[PDB]
Amino acid sequence: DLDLAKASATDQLKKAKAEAQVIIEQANKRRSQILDEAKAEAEQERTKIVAQ
Amino acid sequence: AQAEIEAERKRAREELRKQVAILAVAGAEKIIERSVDEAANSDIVDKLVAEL
Repeated sequence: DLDLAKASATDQLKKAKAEAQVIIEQANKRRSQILDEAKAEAEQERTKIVAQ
Repeated sequence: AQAEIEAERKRAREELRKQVAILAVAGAEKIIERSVDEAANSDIVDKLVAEL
């Protein structure tokens, strides 16, 4: 029974590590998206104000 | 962008100073040569030989 208990606990921990890593990668991709949206909006505003 | 426009403001001002000054002295050369007078020329000489 100890074999089963050890294996289940350790693979549960492995699942947690993988899930945390992909959670953080989703955060990183969202970071890129929002930052590029801000950059595009700012550049659009700046170009139109300087022409005006 | 806003500080950029306030730099551009000074850039616009200086060029107009340059234009008006150059064209004004261009007119002044004509005006002064046409307005030469022998007594004034003698007074220029009488000034410089008085300080020399």
